[PDB]
Order: sequence, then C-alpha cells, then structure tokens
Amino acid sequence: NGNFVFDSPISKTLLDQYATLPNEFKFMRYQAVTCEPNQLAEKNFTVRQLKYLTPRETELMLVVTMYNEDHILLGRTLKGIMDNVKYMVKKKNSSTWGPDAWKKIVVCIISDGRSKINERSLALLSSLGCYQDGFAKDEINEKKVAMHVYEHTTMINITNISESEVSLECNQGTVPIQLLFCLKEQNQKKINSHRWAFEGFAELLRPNIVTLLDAGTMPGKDSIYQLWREFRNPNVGGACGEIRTDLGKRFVKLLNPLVASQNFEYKMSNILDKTTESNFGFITVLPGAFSAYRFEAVRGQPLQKYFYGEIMENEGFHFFSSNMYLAEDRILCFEVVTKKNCNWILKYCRSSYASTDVPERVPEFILQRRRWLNGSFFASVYSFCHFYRVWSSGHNIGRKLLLTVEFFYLFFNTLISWFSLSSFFLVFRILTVSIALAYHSAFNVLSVIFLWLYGICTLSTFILSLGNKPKSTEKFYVLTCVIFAVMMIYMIFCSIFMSVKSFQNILTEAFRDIVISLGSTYCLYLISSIIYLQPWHMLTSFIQYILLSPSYINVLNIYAFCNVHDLSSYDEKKTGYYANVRSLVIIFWVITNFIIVAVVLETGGIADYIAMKSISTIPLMTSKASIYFNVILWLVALSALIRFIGCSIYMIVRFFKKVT
Amino acid sequence: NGNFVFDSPISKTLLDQYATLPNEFKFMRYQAVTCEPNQLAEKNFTVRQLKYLTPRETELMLVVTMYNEDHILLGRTLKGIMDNVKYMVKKKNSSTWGPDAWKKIVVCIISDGRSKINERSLALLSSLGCYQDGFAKDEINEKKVAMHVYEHTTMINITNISESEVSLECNQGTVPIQLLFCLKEQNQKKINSHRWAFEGFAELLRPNIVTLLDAGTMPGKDSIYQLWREFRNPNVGGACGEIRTDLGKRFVKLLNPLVASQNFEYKMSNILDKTTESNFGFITVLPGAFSAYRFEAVRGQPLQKYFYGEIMENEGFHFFSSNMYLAEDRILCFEVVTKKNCNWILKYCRSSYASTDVPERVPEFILQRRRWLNGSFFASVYSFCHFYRVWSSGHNIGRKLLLTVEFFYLFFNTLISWFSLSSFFLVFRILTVSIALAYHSAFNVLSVIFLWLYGICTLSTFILSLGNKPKSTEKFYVLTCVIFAVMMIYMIFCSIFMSVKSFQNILTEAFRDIVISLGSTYCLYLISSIIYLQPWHMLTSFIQYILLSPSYINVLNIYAFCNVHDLSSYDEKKTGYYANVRSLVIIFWVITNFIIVAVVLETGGIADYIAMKSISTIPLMTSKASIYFNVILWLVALSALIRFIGCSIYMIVRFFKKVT
Ligand SMILES: NC(=O)OC[C@H](O)[C@@H](O)[C@H](N)C(=O)N[C@H](C(=O)O)[C@H]1O[C@@H](n2cc(CO)c(=O)[nH]c2=O)[C@H](O)[C@@H]1O
Ligand SMILES: NC(=O)OC[C@H](O)[C@@H](O)[C@H](N)C(=O)N[C@H](C(=O)O)[C@H]1O[C@@H](n2cc(CO)c(=O)[nH]c2=O)[C@H](O)[C@@H]1O
Repeated sequence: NGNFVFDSPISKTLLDQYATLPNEFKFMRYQAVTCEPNQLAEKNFTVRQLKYLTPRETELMLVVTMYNEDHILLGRTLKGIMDNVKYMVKKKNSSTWGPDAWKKIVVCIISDGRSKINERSLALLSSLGCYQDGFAKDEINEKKVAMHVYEHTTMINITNISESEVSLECNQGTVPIQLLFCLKEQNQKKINSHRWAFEGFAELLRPNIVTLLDAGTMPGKDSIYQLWREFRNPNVGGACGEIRTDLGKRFVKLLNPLVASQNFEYKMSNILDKTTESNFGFITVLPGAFSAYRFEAVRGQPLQKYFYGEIMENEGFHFFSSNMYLAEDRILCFEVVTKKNCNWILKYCRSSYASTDVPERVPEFILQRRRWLNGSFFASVYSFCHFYRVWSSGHNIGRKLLLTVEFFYLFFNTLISWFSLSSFFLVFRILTVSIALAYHSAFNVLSVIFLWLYGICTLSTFILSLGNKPKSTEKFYVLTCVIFAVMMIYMIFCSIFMSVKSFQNILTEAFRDIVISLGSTYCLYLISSIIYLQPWHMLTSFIQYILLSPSYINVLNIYAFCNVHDLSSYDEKKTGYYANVRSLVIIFWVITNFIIVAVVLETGGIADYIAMKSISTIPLMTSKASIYFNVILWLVALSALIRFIGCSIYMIVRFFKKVT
Repeated sequence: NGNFVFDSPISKTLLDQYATLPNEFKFMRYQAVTCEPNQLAEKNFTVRQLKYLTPRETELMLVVTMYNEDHILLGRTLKGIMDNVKYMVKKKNSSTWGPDAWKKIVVCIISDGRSKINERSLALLSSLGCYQDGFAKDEINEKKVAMHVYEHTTMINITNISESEVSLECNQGTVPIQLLFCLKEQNQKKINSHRWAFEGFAELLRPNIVTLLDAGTMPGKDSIYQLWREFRNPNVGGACGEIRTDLGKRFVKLLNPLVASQNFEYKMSNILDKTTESNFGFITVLPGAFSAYRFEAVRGQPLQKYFYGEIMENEGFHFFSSNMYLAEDRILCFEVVTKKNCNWILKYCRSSYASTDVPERVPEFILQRRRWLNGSFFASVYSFCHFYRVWSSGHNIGRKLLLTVEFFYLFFNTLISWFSLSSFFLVFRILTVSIALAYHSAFNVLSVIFLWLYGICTLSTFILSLGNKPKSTEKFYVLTCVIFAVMMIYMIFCSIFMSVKSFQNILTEAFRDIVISLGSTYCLYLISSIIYLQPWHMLTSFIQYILLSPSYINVLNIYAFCNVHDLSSYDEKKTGYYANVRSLVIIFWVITNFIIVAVVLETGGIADYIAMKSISTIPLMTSKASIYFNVILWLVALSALIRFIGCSIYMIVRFFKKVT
C-alpha cells in the first residue's frame, strides 16, 4: 500500500521452544512508520489483530516506556505482566478472562531512540523473539522513518529474577502473550510516546481500557485484574493502585536513611491523602508509573489539552496557555472530571499495589522532586483558578457540591504549604529564644550558634540552587541535610525539656498545649496506620524521615522554586519570557514569607519604630509569638483530624461494599 | 615560495587621484596567511617594507582593532592618524621625524572575521584603495587560510567628519601613508588579534615602538608625537595618554546623566590615580584604547604570560594558573616592571589626550563595567600575592622601596573597596536612625520605609544578576538606579539638616566632625582639579554622578561578583571548576560584609545574647555606631589627602622638567 513491511520467520530455536503451529507464532512482522501518530489509520498502517479472518477484540492494552533501563528492570516488569496474565486466564467464573484471556490483551513496549536504548535489554527482547537486527531502515523513499514496529506473539514466560540473570522458560503451563515492540527512530519526549499510544495505536486497536505502566514497576500478582474489576461501575474513567518502594532483598535497602524516609512518605501519601480525595471523587494525580484510563472517557478534550495546550491564544505569551505544560500529567485527571456533559469520576482501590525503585543519592532525589513540586503547584493553582468549570459538567448537585468543598480544601493545602518556610524558621527561633530566656544555663550560646548555622545554610542553598547544579556539588547537600537533622534534634530536645519542666512545675502553659497537640497528631498517625492494616511502615525508620524532614522543608522547596522552567527568533523571545517569569515567583515567595516573619517576631525596624513612637509620648519578646505558635499547631491538628476522618470513611465504605 | 600571492593595480580613479609614480603607489599586494602568527618569518611570508632595494626602517607601527564598527568611528580614527602624521612630517628640527618620517611609520588595521565586519566601512577602505573583492580564497591547497593581508600606500587624506559622511580629499598638501590591512578570515578574541600584531608582524617589521589604538579613539592633534617624545628616556617601556568622555557636538550627549557621571569619573581617574601611581613608577592599567610599548622591553616573558599563561602547571586546575586570564591586559604592565635584570618603568604624560565614545544605556554600561571590575580585582590580588618578584629585578634600592610602598597602598585600595557594600548600608542605617531618634517628627516612618526599599532593591539585584541577563530586563535596572538616587538625596538632606541644627545648638558633635571631613574631601577635589588646569569637569554634572554613585556601590559590584567567569570531557570538568569557583567568592563576600554589620549594629542575635547574659547577673543604639562612623570618614579623608599630595608632586616635577 505504498508502505514498507517485512516478515521474517521467528527464531528456529524459539520456534522449537514454541513447539515444546499457526502462522502468527512462527513469524515476526516489521513495519516502518514515517508519519506523526495521528495518521496510522488513514495512511493504511495496520496490525495483525485486525488482519485475522475475524478481527480480535482488545479488552486491555498495556503500555510500558523505556529510556535507558537495563534488562533487570524490564525483565521484572514483564515477569509481573506474564504472571498477571497467567492468573487472568486461570480464572474460571470470568467470561472476560476465560480459556484465552490474552486474545483480548496486547502489551505495547514504547522505546525511545536506538542510540540511548540499552542493548543490554535488547538482548532479552531478542530472546523473547520480538527483535532482530539487519533490517532497520532510517529513511524510506526520501521520507525519514519515524518508528520501527516489531510484532510477534511468544510462548516463553519469565519465572525468576536473580540480581544478575533473568530466568525464562517454555513449558506446558506458559500462556501466550501478544507483543507490540515500538522503537522511536530518535529519543523523544515521554508525552510524545504517550501520544504514539493514545492518539495513535489505540485508535486502530479500539481498546476498552488502557493502563499506563513504567519500566521497573511491579504489578501485584493480581493488581491488574483488581484494577480491571474496579471498572465495573459505569462511572469510573480512571483509577490508580497504591505504589510502594521496592526496598531491597531482605529489606537491605532499608539501611539507607533516604530510602527509609521515602518509604514512610510513600506509605502516608497512600494512607491519608488518596483515600480522602477518592472519598469525594477527584484525585489530584494518578501516578504515571501505574494508572488506568477508560479509553472512551478520555478521548477528545483531555488529549487535546494534554498534547497541545490551550489553542485559544494570541501571538503573545499568556500565563496559563504557556505554563500548563509543567503540570503535564495532572491536568489529565482534572480534564476527565469536568468534561462537558459527562459524569466521570476517579477511584482509588487500595488492594492493587505496585513496588518501584526510588532515587538513592541526593542529586538524583532532588532532580526528581523538582518536577513533582513544580507540577503539583502549577496544577493546584490551575485547578483552583478555573474551578467553575465543574458546574458546567453533567454531575448531579451533590457531586458538584462535594467537588467544590474538595477544591477549597486542596487550595488550603497548597496555600499552607506555600508559607511553610517562614513557619519553619519562625517556630525554631521562638522555641530556642523562649527556652534560653527561661533557663539561662547554656541554651544562650546554643541559640546564637543555631541562628547563624540556619542563616548560612539557607543562603548557601539559595546561591547554589540559583547558579550551580546538583551534580557538580554533592558533598555540600549532604552536609546541609546533616545540619538540618541536628537542628531538628535540638528542636525536639527543647520541646521535651520544656514539657517535662512545666509538668514538674504544675505538679509555659501554651507549650503544654503544644505537646498535647503533637501527641495528638502522632497518635492520629498511628491510628490511621492501624486501620489500614499495614502498621510496620511506622517502624520503617519513620524517625529517620523526621530527621530528614527539615531538609525537605528548606532544601527541596528552594531548589524547586529556583529551577522552575529549566531554561537554556521566537525561541529567544520564549526563553526571555521564561527567564522573566522564573525570577518573579522567587521574589514574591521571599517577600511574602518575610512579611509574616516581620509581623510576628517584630524585626525589620518595626520594634524600633514602635519603641520610638512610644518615646514620642525595645522588648525581647511579645505575646505575638505565643499566639502564632499556638495557631500553627492548631492548624496541624486540624489537618491531621480531617485527613483521619476521610481515611476512616474510605475504609468503612470499602468494607461495607465488601460486606455487600 | 609555495605560497599564494596576488598583485592587482590600484584603482585607476585612485591612480588619477595619486597623479593629482613609483610602483608601490600604483598596486595592491595580497597575501594569504595559513599559519598561526609565529611562523610569518620562517614560512617565507614577507612585506613590501623589506622588499625594497634598501629595506625601510620602521620607527613606529600602529595597530587598530575592528569588530563591527561603522565607517564613522573608523573614519574618525584614521582622520586623527593622518593629521598626526601630517604634523609629524611637518616638523623641521628633529633628527628622526624629517620629510620622509612617514615612511618610518606603518599603520596596521586588524579586522576580526569577514562575517561580522561592517561592509559599511569596507566601502571607505576600498575608497582608500586598500581593499578589493573578487580574489578572496578561504582555503589554499587543502590548507585553510588564516588571514588576508592587503597592502597599499595611499595619498588621500581625511579632512572633515560630519555626522553622516566622511570627507576625503587628494591634494598637494596630503602626506603618504603606509597601510597594512589584515582582515581575519574568521572572528576571534581581540587578544588573538594582538597576537597577530606582536608575536607576528612585528617580528618582521622590527619596530622601535608599538602603539595600541582602538577603533573610535581620537588621538590628539599631536598626542602620538608627544607619546613618542616620552620615550627619549631609555628607561621607559610603556606609556599611556588621557581618555576623555566624548561630550558630543555642543556637549549634546552631556544631557544624559550616565554620560555626565562617566565624564566626571574619567576625569578623576586621570587626575589623582594615574599621576599618583606614575610618581612611584608603576601604573595599574594602561588603557587598551590608547597605549604605547617599547618593543624590545616587552618581548619574552611578558608576551609569554599574556598569550599562554603560567605554563608550569599540573593536569589539575590551580587558582592563578587558570584564573589569570580575567586580568588579561593588566598583567602586561606588571610583567614589564618586574622583568628579570631589566629596570623598565611606566610613565603617564598628561598632555597627550584621546577622546572616546562610551556606553550610553544601562545594559551596555553594566556589561562593560563587569569586565573592568573583575580584571581589576584579579590583577590586584595577583600583584599583591606575588610582590616579592620586584626584589628579583634589576632596579636600584630606592625604586624597589618605592614599588613596595606603592604595592601596599594599592592593596589597601582593593581591600577598602572590597568592604564598600557593608559600609554603604551601615552608614545609611546609622544616619537615618540617629536623626529619627533625634527629632521624632516624620523621619520615623521615613526610616522604616527606606530600610525596606534598600532591602528589596539589594535582594532583587542579587536574584536578577544571578539568574537573568541585563538585556532582557532593562526597566528594572533604571528603576533601581532611580531609587538609589532618591536614597542618596535623603542621606544628603539628613546630613545637612543635622549639621545646621547642631551649629545652631552650639551657637551630635561627631557629625559636626563628619561635615568638616566631607567639606575637606570636596575642597581637596576642587583644589586637585584647579591644579591640573581643567576645572570645568567639576561643572560637568559631577552632582549627577553623586546621585548615580549609590548605584555603582550597590549594582555594578553585585553584578561583577555574580558573573565572574561567564560560563556556558575536559571542557565539562573546566566548566564545573569555573562554576564552583564562581559561587564561592560570592558567599565569602556576603559573609565578610555581614560580619562587620553584625559587629557594629549588633544584629544577628548579638544584642539578645548580651542582654540576656546581663539578665543572668536590648538598647536602641550604642557608641559603636559613633566610633565606626567617625572612622569611615577618617579613612576617606586620608585617601583624598594622600592622592592630592601625589597629584601635586606629579605636576611639580612635570613643571620643573618643563622649566629645565
Ligand atoms: N510516583 C511515581 O511516579 O513513581 C516513581 C517513578 O516510577 C520513577 O521512580 C521512575 N523511575 C521514572 O522516572 N519513570 C519515568 C516516568 O514515567 O516518569 C519513565 O519515563 C521514561 N522516560 C523518561 C524521560 C524523562 O522524563 C525521557 O526522556 N524518556 C523516557 O523514556 C523512562 O522509561 C522512565 O523510566
Ligand atoms: N578605557 C577604555 O578602554 O576606553 C573605552 C574603550 O575604548 C571602549 O569604550 C571601546 N568602545 C571598546 O570596547 N574597545 C574594544 C577593546 O579594545 O576593548 C575593541 O576591541 C575590539 N573587539 C572586541 C571584542 C570583545 O572583547 C571582540 O570580540 N572583538 C573585537 O574586535 C573591538 O574593535 C572593540 O572596539
């Protein structure tokens, strides 16, 4: 049909394994694609699934993305998938998953560039019988090729994963898998790969559900099946399973403090936040590593906004229309909820889990968090600045009201997180000075030293994040984290010391109240973990996270706000606009935080002004500090309480549904 | 000789003008150079000057550098040169400059790249008969050409410069000029352009004196001749004239405040600093726009250090060995003074002047000053960190001692300038608070507002200089300068107000002393200007400079320290080292200044610590502020006094030499 195709018989050894035979098992198809993803249909590109005498009906289509992963991570992910399909076909009382479930299940593996792909994994892929060199063409009839499509259905299954080798076997218990290997001619953006999946192949495949995976992610032994079960309600359009750190063999990785704190964080985010948000019906972010979308729900407006942005735009740049790309993923969720005349919702099913690797060194950790913080902030402001769209959807009145209250709660979250830095120093200074004034022994020298340490660390972090890169200077970041850990240790010691002394004296008072409130939040965390029935997470070095806490409050935030856009003709004007908007958020951040600090501690000449106005007719401490300190933990207790109540509701309805 | 040469007869019209005739007048030589500058000799490249039957003896060789200048600036510079040579030949009583003195002089014009050269000026050059297209070759016998050499001796002289057109004429009063047009095949560093002059052509030309000019610089009607006269002393090896800001026709540019302040600065630097430094015998910097070097003195070690750097170096990077390039020009001066077994000195002759254009908009002004500030700081630290070399030279003991004391004085200059920012804010705060405490009327609100304004401006400048570029954001810099001008206005008003009130009361006291000292420095400036016999410069909007002063103290310095290296395999390691060293000077700067501010104003918890130590047994102001404020103007008066004394000595010896 004017296009280049090539069929090469499957490896004779692989054919012998298959024997251990209809045409699709014995051969590999190769197609060369030279168009952008949205011409696969009418430019006469096809797949085997439609070439049979009776076209195959796709019930699930699976996508995984590779950039440079070695064969271990990919092997693990496909081990999970093949196990899950084996359980799928093993089901008896399921028409969707009977003797030939894989007939309705095809797995697509989206590479990114031959140059950066790890041939170390191409070895395994060739072992599976879906990849052979020799017939790769970079340009066809003066048309540059866009992607290579390799297409085979194997019989070999992965069965064990050792730290070094990948165990594959072919027996009578194996289950056929339909493969779709796509190799982008050159390395491209992950969103482009998603477009190749959604805007492209999915259109021909006509799938009922599309699940986004990620190389190195472990589906549970039945997590995919459970996720599919969640879609029996005709209202859900997206869903996501709990994601936990893969830790290490015999939990060895749990030695690393960073891994320990990250583990506790992953657990919390999946115990309070997601259950609370899924109670209302809107989830802030579906993890890109593991998510599922009903295809018909997402087509149209969502993919438009995701791949193109707000088309309605003049020649000049606008804030949203040229900044929404930093919330690339989150916007999808928003767009499905408030679609016109459609009542789609999102759901969080806790019993489908996935274990993933995490960054292990400070540079990679920071370079990862940066994207997440920027995306979260931009998506939150975009959602709150356009919430009225929810009233233009097809929801009933109750859903609409619940979505409204949820939006207000989320904006309260983003605002309280915006002024976190000011509270951090404001609290530390108040407690340190309070105790030093109280007892006089040796906190006096300590107070001065700690203040200087915090100032130098805060400044140096600003300078380094604005000018330098994390890769060049790794030692200083580790030292900064250590210093913040020491400061947090001293803060806790002061708190407990004052609490004990005040208890003896009653045998100040607001600090007895603060220890009440801190005990309250810790006990509520414990109860929340107890309800979920995974209470060893609190024992997973949660204290290690507490020590690293200050770092996240005074290091991740500064870097995230100091590297907003990652800058490097129309291009120069765009770069100038990006640089201008980057250096304008930071100044606002510092000024707004310092306004609170000045109002409370009475620095910046305010004390001098007050004292000398009274002369017209300075103190060491005022009641303002006491009031502020009471208020901050008032708020912390409130947040913990509302989140605990939400978690209980989610678990209660989940259990009640199980009872029914 | 295995090389490509090409002779084309001079324009017939130009030939007719010449008639209005020996061979060198009637033809243009063209040579193609394909080696690096230090093979012009032994790779058999020659020039006409040596091709005559009796080789011509070069008494002066002149170099001018072009990057993109239009025909006006170049035309002005060559107008100056031809006038000066006309006066040179017009001289009667001289053993050297006779009727054929022009033959002993050759002018070399070093371009930089065909791509960026202004063909708008190539028009004028072709008019002069030293440039014709058609026979340009970019590569000769698989060897890339390095430079095009065009060679002619004209008879036309420039006679008037209108804002639009260049008046050229050919009459009986014109004087022949020997030209050497060297258009670099590709644009490159100006130092590389100089490398072609000194390490290259000069070796064949064997000149007695080489004068560095710059496109757009006006030699005086006799400045070149005077500069040559300065070399009759067999000890001088370099000398420089005096640069005057171009006020423009009827001082039209003067209206611009920036031009006015720059004019006053150019005058001062040439009235106190250079005369004082030339009294001892070492000049900090010979202006690249206008300078003169005795060739034999500079050959050897100086060009080695200038073009290559400290060869003695390991694989790793060292501070000096890889940072000296930022003081590219200044080092030359140092190297001539402390040459081994040579007693060369530098001299400053005031009566040779040169008028040049200056940057007129804030972005270009800042992008210019940056290089000067970085070069000055690095050269000063390099000189003071290696001063013992002076004792290894061939000077007598008296010269050696004078050079020692001068080096100490220069390091005192660089140190006092290093802690200028801290003094700026420290003084402003002390005066504003002092007055506000004094009188209570409305300085109270003003004091608080001014403090906040300074803080925001200082912060915003830090952020913008670290992250952004001056080109993108021009408006904010102008606003910053305006704000600093307003702050300086208020500072002056407070000073005079307190002085007047204290005078009435005596009809605090340290501030009566400060007004004494400020009157002292202003009157010493006036007397210094009076002695030099150019006292209209004080009337050239010197007050406009005073208003812009704060800006230079709190804007030029921050940008200079925040863009030290201009960063953008061995290259990546080098870039990492540059980025590391860049972000380490800044932190030192801030910490050292804030240490002074904390010690004096007693901020940073020091007051809290003192008060609560006394509790173990805070004020609004202490005597420390009074002591510091007295000391700072003590120092300012000292500097003004020593500089005035030096200026007088220079003028006295100059006059005495004239008397003798
Ligand atoms: N909560 C949660 O997300 O889990 C953690 C999450 O799994 C991470 O830990 C996980 N290691 C991870 O980074 N996955 C990436 C992602 O999808 O974001 C995958 O995208 C692919 N990719 C990415 C880029 C740069 O964006 C590219 O240029 N090309 C490209 O191909 C690549 O295959 C990468 O693996
Ligand atoms: N006190 C004092 O110096 O006077 C002020 C001084 O004259 C300035 O105002 C004067 N406008 C000026 O900038 N002259 C430059 C200089 O010599 O530094 C000349 O160097 C040339 N050049 C420069 C670069 C970049 O460095 C290049 O890449 N290529 C290149 O050819 C260029 O011809 C430029 O004109």
